[PDB]
Amino acid sequence: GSSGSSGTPYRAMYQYRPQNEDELELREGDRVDVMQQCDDGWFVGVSRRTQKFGTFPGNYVAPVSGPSSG
Repeated sequence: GSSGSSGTPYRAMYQYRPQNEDELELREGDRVDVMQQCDDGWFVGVSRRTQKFGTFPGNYVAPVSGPSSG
């Protein structure tokens, strides 16, 4: 009995190597669930492999959703 988490679908263009639990690991061709967008550009969401939450370099992932309206 609680609200759910709504995020945007993404894809890890390349594999990432997080040197801290805080950072979320990524794999070339992996689905990512972005939640918030960092000013600099980074993204903060959850992975689809380890179901973990953290921060990763958006430069490695990309918006698979496609052409959306905002």
